[PDB]
Amino acid sequence: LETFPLDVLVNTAAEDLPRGVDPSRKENHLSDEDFKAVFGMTRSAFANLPLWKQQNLKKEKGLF
Repeated sequence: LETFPLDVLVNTAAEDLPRGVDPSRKENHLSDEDFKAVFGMTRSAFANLPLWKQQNLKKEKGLF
């Protein structure tokens, strides 16, 4: 999937989001480096958290 800078994923109006970003899974469109910086765990570990917890973590981070 296409990747975009963290600031773009956090600070873009819904209508303006790049077509290649799943708005419900913005974390999948972060580079591996940005994912590591933002979440501090592997992508698999994050995916193993309950969906509601993934969402809650993302809300504070501007990625919900």
